[PDB]
Amino acid sequence: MTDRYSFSLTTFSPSGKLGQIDYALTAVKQGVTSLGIKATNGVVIATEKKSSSPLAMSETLSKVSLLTPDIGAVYSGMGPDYRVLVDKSRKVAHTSYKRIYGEYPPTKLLVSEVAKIMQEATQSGGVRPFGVSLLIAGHDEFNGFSLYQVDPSGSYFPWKATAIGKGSVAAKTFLEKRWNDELELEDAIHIALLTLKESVEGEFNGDTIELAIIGDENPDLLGYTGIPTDKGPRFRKLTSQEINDRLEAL
Amino acid sequence: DRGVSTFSPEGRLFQVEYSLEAIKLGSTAIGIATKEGVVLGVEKRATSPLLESDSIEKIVEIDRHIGCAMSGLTADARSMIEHARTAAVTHNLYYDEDINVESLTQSVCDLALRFGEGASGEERLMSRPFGVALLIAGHDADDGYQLFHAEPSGTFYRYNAKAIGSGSEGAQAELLNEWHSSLTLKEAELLVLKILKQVMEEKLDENNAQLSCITKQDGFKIYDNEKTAELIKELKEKEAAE
Amino acid sequence: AGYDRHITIFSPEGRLYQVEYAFKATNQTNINSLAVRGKDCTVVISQKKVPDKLLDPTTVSYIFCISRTIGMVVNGPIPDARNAALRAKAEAAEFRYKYGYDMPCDVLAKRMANLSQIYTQRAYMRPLGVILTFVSVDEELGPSIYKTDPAGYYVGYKATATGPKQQEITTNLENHFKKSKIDHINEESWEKVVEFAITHMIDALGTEFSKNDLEVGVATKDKFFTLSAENIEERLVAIAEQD
Amino acid sequence: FRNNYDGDTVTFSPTGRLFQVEYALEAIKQGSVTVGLRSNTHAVLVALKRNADELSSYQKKIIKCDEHMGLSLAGLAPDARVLSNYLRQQCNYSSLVFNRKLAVERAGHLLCDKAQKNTQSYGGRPYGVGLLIIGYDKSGAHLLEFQPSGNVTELYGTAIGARSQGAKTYLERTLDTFIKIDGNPDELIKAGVEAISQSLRDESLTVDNLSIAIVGKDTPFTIYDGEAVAKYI
Amino acid sequence: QFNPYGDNGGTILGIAGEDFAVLAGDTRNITDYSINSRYEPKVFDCGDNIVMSANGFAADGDALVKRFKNSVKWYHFDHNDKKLSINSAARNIQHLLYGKRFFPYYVHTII
Amino acid sequence: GYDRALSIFSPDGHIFQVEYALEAVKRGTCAVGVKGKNCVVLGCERRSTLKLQDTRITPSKVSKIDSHVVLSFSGLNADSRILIEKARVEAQSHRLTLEDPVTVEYLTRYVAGVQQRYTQSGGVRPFGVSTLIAGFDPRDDEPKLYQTEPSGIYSSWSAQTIGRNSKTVREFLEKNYDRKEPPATVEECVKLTVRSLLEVVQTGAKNIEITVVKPDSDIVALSSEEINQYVTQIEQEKQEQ
Amino acid sequence: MDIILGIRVQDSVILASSKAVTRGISVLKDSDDKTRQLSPHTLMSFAGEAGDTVQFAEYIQANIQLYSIREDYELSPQAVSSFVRQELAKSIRSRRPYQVNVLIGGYDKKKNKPELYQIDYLGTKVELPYGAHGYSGFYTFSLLDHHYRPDMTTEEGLDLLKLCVQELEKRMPMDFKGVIVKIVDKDGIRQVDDFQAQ
Amino acid sequence: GSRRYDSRTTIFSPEGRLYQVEYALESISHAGTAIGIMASDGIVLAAERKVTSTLLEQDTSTEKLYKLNDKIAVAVAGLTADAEILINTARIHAQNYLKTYNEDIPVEILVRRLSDIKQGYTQHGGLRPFGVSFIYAGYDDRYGYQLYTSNPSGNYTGWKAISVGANTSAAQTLLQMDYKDDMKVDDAIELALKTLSKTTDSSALTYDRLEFATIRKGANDGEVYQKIFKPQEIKDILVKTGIT
Amino acid sequence: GTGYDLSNSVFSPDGRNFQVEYAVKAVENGTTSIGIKCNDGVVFAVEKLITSKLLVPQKNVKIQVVDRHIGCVYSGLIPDGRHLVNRGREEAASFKKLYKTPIPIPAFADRLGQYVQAHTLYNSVRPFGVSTIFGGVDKNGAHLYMLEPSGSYWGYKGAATGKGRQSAKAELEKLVDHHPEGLSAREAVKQAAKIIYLAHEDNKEKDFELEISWCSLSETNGLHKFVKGDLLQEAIDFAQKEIN
Repeated sequence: MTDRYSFSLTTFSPSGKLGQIDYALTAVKQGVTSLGIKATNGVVIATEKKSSSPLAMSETLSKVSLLTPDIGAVYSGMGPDYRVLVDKSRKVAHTSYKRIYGEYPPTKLLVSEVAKIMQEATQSGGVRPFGVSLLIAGHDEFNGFSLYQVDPSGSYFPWKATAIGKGSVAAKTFLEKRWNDELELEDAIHIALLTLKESVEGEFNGDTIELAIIGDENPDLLGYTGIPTDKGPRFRKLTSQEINDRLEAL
Repeated sequence: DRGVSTFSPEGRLFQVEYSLEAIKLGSTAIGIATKEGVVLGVEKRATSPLLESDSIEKIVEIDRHIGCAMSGLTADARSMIEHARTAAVTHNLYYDEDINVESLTQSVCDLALRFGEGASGEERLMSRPFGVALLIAGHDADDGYQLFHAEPSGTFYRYNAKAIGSGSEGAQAELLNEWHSSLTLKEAELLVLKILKQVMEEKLDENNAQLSCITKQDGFKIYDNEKTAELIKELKEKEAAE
Repeated sequence: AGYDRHITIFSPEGRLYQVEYAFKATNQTNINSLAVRGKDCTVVISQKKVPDKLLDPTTVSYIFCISRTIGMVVNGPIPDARNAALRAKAEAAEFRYKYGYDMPCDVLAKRMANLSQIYTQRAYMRPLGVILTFVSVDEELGPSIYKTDPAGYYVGYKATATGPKQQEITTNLENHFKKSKIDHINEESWEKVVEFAITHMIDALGTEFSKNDLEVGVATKDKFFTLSAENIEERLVAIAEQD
Repeated sequence: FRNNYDGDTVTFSPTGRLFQVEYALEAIKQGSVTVGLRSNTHAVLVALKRNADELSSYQKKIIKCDEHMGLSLAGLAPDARVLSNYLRQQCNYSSLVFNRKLAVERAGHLLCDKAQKNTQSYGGRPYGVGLLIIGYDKSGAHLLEFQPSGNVTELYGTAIGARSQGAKTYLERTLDTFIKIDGNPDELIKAGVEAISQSLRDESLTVDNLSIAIVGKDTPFTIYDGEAVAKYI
Repeated sequence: QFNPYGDNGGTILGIAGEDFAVLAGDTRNITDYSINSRYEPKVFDCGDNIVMSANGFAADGDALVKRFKNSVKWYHFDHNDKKLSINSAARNIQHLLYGKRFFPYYVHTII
Repeated sequence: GYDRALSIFSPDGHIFQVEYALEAVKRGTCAVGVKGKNCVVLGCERRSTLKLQDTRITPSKVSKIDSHVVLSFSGLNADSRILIEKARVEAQSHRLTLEDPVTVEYLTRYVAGVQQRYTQSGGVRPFGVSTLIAGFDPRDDEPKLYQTEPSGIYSSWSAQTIGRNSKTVREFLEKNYDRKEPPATVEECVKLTVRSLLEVVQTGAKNIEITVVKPDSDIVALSSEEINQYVTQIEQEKQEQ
Repeated sequence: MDIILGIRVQDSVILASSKAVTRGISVLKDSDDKTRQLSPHTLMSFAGEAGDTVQFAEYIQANIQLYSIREDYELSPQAVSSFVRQELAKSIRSRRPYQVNVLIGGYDKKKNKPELYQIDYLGTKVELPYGAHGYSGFYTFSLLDHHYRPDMTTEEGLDLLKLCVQELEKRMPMDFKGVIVKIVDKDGIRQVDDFQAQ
Repeated sequence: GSRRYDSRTTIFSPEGRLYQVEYALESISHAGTAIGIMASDGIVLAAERKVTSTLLEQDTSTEKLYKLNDKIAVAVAGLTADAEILINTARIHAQNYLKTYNEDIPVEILVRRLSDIKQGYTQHGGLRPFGVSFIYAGYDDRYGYQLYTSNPSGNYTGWKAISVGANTSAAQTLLQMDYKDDMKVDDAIELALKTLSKTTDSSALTYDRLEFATIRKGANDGEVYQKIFKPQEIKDILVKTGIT
Repeated sequence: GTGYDLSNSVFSPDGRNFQVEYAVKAVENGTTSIGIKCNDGVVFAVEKLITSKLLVPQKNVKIQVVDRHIGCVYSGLIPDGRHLVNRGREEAASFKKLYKTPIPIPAFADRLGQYVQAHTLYNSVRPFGVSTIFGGVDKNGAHLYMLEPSGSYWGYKGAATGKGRQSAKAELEKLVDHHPEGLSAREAVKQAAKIIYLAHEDNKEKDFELEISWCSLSETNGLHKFVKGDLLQEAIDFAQKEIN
């Protein structure tokens, strides 16, 4: 027994490529399209709920996850890899920040934490890189709104808007046309829905699409009252109904 | 690839066999055991004239009653010598006496097969066998003078005389005819000095060759160059004598 | 290079063959199973095949009682199935000890899925060639069906099927629900749900069953149990007096 | 074939064989012959010692494990030292803790189990030596044959090593005869030397070449070499 | 609290003659004011012509003797049945005792 | 965790990883050391694959292990640092426990041991380095010069060289160094050293550095000029014929 | 405890340390030098528990010398003292703490000013014109508080110390067998072999 | 066993070279170019952002210039994620030194430590090396302004001017051509931009594709100041130097 | 491609684990052994090939007991068999120590099952070269089991493995049909003796020694005991008679 794989499984080829990272990226390419758009007063991340069977209950499988009350994530690639990455991210936000400073980490730092976790699966002994790319959107007092992308290599970069997965090239192009630095959150949501339509083959409604936003504080989602400085989470997943209402004005 | 402790289809351990090959490439070492002491000689074999010959140490002391010669990857012998010195000294501390030559040898040979990448038997942390054979000579009350050949295989044989290194097959054949149960220490000396000269590439002189012995009376001693040079002259004369 | 097919590292196409071949192993038993949700119960049917006459039929099962409330049916080799069952039980017991309440079906599923995801990423662990279908009547979610595969993937189902002739059972069930328009078998007694279950098993597989050709597990409020050859026979008789 | 399934003990060949184990067994055959036989009162070990040169000694092949037990080796000497040392500890343990002498049959089981561990895990190697264990315990005289595969068998007599088959057939023949050599060690030993010489070919057993050991009823396991074995040549 | 030690009484005497030596000891074993045995040997023959006795706390005295006898056994195993000279046995015992320098064998030993 | 046997024997009795370690030494810049009657000189050549360096800060080739002992080398630079550090640490430990600084042979035997050890430990490759160690034993005036190599073997030399084209320069030394009359002067010893390097440096005033070590921790490195002066006086020795 | 005194004058730091080593009923030595040179311009005096005292001093010495070789540079007095404070502050919470108090006197060649540091076994560090450990301060601080001047010459420092030692030899119950005095300045460390009657 | 899948990242080639190091260096040669130029009154670090988009947020971006200390910064060429791992440990080492000696860490000591860490992945552990090369720009009171460079092998050297990443040969030749010992920060800033400008594999050299930093000792103060230029600041200096 | 059969935990393209299958070959190459469940117990029997007249008769016992109520016999690599029983013994001691009651046969079976299944999860170990038939009496009845190198096991009415497993299985199936009411321990012992004799034909070349053991609520009080003396000979005869 005992993991005797104490050597790297990702190494440099004569060309200078890191095979496993490349292959991991290829896996990301085959994944369902997902995207994020930053507005002046919020951020929107969305993807398609590619139900693997009509007997499956798509709601019981969220591709859009809340990491902190002001940060959310979405991805393209291997779903199981994403799931564990979210668990690890939620925990690291606590262990490496909330338990030390008494507050949630700012988007760039949590992103940086996730990236580190991914970089290690690229060098540690006996493992393969994560087969996913994440798009993390959040907000924090001193940085405002932000959107980041994290790839299998562990690299991450800030975006105004971008897409990953299957039709990323097409979608990125369509986004470059409609994005400006004066978009309001609703505008971004609209643009997001349009972009996502071009990537969807079949049904396109609030039950096939998953979309969340980082926006104003939702005091109604706090669960308690009595502490002035606590106003509620900025992260909010839209409801099936809320999406359809916006699809009519498509 | 292949495990470092794998058996060949013939029932031998590759690494140990390949180890014996490196030993064949080492400088010659010879030992003769007589009822008057045991002689141990080696071929310095410096690689350049600028190399100070006396800094070549292929004959070392284990304890006052035990010394040894080495042949092969000499750097691999340091930890072996250390273990030996420690073993003999430790034995003295625990039993207020000298460690028997056989026991000291058996201790050294115990390190031998302690190699591998995780062999189920203890914690043999050593990547490869030693690449050097040793001639261990000494004296003790129970079995008098003794000569042992310790190999990286972990086995050690007792000999009346023995040669290891590049000129071993040749030198050993010589020893086969020259050795007899009544050799005197002086005879063994010349005899070792002679065989070395036959198998050595260079012309044997007191600078590229070194002698030593161990006697019950004075223990292990390494002959200084002046002492050997004379013994060399004495050999040339007895040879030219017929 | 060609070893990207022995351990779980990516292939130039971003694939994990070992996980794929593990999926292959799940059909090795040539057994089909299906699960459906009742109004307040959850049923799981699985073919039972005992070839050797020297075997004690009573000890041949692919259904397991994981906890007082959770049942699990396994599609795949028995040894890997039993390895998954033990782990699930240990996990279910510990959860109760640490958090003070019974582990929910979906959570147990996620936990097993994550453990699988790991064999998918660490090179020294091989995946288990099995598909796990968890069922129960969750105190918060109601009748529940959650299934996990060698890829570490999992999701909840209105109903589901697994095995060589999975596709046929699936389309059969899909059709029924397109028709009924509801996401469950609108029956008050689990007995009738078990009957619906077995009935569609037959229609889809085009085969008749005796009392020893099936294996049934039922999950109700605060309890999950498996039926006996006789409890089944009573079921087979009832469906007979309708056709 | 073989070449692809003999790189380590952790691999089964397509036919269910373990080549590394088999290659180990080969080391035994290349080892000098040794014989073992017992009556109802004694057990004897006769072993042919092999020498390197005519200037070298004849490597010892018999090891005493306790006052009532001992063995003979054929193959890698170092591995016999390890295994016999382990047998010495096990006998010692039985005495110190239970004030009981270790049963020869129990020793056999312990050797089998130690050898087996080295044939199922990555990294190790099988032991490359065969052993013949003799001893007198609470159930009389005993003789055991140990193979690196981990297989240990109790017999009336046997031999292992090069040309061992000679002595083995001789004993399988002389059976009814020596099994009754009770109360007469010298007769048992001579019968042992007669079985061992059935595997000679090269030379003839000499004084510094023959090695014998005996144990029994009122005889603590003792080893005879040289002059002491002269009266048997 | 638990006291790991006890006193079993007894007395032993060792005298060295010119070419002989004796080691004697009473055979009474006690605990406080009670006699545990009127005959419990305390001086032992340890092989190689060496007799020893560890008087004081019997459990410790027994362990020591038992440990030394086993030492003689291995001495033979490791040094080709060489005889353990009494001077060597002495140094050996010193190490056996000093090994428990911080939780001593509560005995006065004589060989 | 990683303990793969990287340095093992091959059928012909060789240990390729150690052998290849030597190849890395051949590739390194040349180094030479010659002992006079009252000093030891260490010369090293400076590469020129790239030139625009800051000589003040760029790591020098000759390192002090203690105040009376220096170490130069040929091979992987990154590897030499590991040895130098361990040697410097062992130098202080020795002074701390024996209350006396290390002899040159001792310090050398230490470095060599570390090297030998890396040739038969799992999970590690041998050092791609060879070293020249020189200095004066405490309270002694007799010069010492030793050399070590990947295998772990070591010995003393009257003069020796390592690195690329060491074959060439060694020849120069073998037919230019008389043990009967070693460079009786710091000056003539430094000259012989510069001469040996010129056989391979090909006009390199800024490509040749020298360090002089005298008894009692007296160690100093020459400046470009001081050296350049030696080169000049040497090119004339040739032209004047 | 022993006598450990230090005074920082205009261009040097002077350290005075008792020569007696008493073990119970007897004075085993009257020529003990309770100091270690850490680097050419830094000296450390020490007093405390029997064995710990020298072991600590030598341990510190080793580390500074190693740093000097590795960097071919001499750490500033302030740097060497922070290193030492940290070593003691670690020890204070270990299994068996070093019971040693030290005075570190050094001449900062970069700043061209002498510096005196006082650090007790807890890792308490302070920089002062003059300082001491143990009871010594109790008898001497009133004399130093009175006569001390920042511009004193080394000669004036030695006179002020002599005064301190005399007060100590008058009111202190123990015979510390005189002191060994050392000066640390821009030119290094030297010992005043003549204080037995200066 | 596992041996079968071990790439053996730490062995020698028959020529005595380290495969992995060599291949990692090859990887680095495709990374955006980074330049380091040391003047008499300061140091200049400039780097070219590899790959960019209209949507990439540049104000919040940093992929090549990192602050290690208040007196030391590095320019990165290679795997960003690998660089970040090393940068963080470099930052910790700096603080350990500070806490121990109560003095900022001398520039070389920090560089040698980071390089030693790299050297490790080269001799033991069986792991791939870091696909990173650093240009260190820092200041201390023993050597003043210093410029260093460290690569996957664990080797480091000092420079008056240097580059890492793509087209270093072209960049080095251009620098060795116009560099002068008595340069001034402003001069160096200009040289740096000109060098990148001629080695870019891109059309033009715009601000959105650059990162810039300078370590000067602001005359009106007496202390050292690091300045990581902001988008707009780069855009400005880009016009002034005549590249618009 | 190929090579899927060189490492132990590898799935071949068709979802198999070749090393486990090659392990089976080692089992089929072994001596035949069986087990028979009776109305209140179980009987075990095995073929012991007499390599030569030198083997002391009755001495080399093969059947092993676990705790005091369980019997185990196997075919294949004997040493692997012992290894498994040793674990079984620790497994049983542990269970009794915590729960007081001796371990139930079903529970004991899974203990052996999980352990064997475990040796098919890594390439650092080899599968077991034995199939094991074991069982005994517990709180509710008798139980017979057979465990394959894959870790697979089921409860049986009768079971056999090794060289003559087919003959044996054949004979066993006959008994199953001709005795729906249940065989008695006394009868099963004889029947067993026969089945070994018959199945010995697939190895009729070498002479052998018969070995039987049983655990019957009525005949042995639920304790595993070896069949010796009279009861043994009586069964040997019953066989020798129906072998002609």
